[PDB]
Amino acid sequence: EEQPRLFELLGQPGYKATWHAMFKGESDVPKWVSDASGPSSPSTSLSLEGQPYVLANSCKPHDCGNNRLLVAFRGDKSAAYGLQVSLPDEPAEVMQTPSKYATYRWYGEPSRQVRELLMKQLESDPNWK
Amino acid sequence: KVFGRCELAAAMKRHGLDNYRGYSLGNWVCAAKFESNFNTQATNRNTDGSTDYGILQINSRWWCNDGRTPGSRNLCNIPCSALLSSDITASVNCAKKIVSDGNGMNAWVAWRNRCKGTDVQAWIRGCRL
Repeated sequence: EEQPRLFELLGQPGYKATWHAMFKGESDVPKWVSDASGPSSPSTSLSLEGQPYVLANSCKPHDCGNNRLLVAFRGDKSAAYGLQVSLPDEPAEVMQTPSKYATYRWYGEPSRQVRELLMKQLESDPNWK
Repeated sequence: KVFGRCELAAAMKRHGLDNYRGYSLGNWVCAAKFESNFNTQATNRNTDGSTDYGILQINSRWWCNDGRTPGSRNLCNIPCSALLSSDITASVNCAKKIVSDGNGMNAWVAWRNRCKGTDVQAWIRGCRL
């Protein structure tokens, strides 16, 4: 069986809670992000500085490539952190130099280490040059 | 599995999607990017109450069966899980049925609104297929 996807993780009280808290503070949160909408593939497990994390993903319905969300849930359901990545609809140089046109938004006040973790996950995309 | 842009273009070509129903290979790659960011394991709980599966986000209300969608017609005669494979054969076969159903690629609202009428060759330009 596949690891749980974003919506399935949010079905558990613990994760739903850390998820809600994650938005405490930020404003103008996109609706698709807020409601955890869109395509999502099975989450993955990883450890950072001795702490287990569960990494989930989602993207905007029908505009998946240019609008993605990566979420790092602390294993001890103590907190969650997110990274929203926006790309422009310029299928030219953006297609080969994504990072050069990408806009990033952080949720949950992630530490430098957690930020590194999330960026590395984004960069794992075969097409992220 | 998250396909590389050219990697997918090549796979779709091998499966005879290039020029299928009058649609050039670029159209298919463009659609897949907006719909799933080339992720074979992505699933989305759509606005119609069913679930979209795979690289081309094919729904469980009309095309595949997941056993959880009332009134399912399974027009592709396949389980939705087959649409999550690293091997895109099942997704291409169903896509061919969808595009031959009478409305071409307009069946994919993402293609209709984001790919139709654009320089779709741009999605394969540089792959040297």
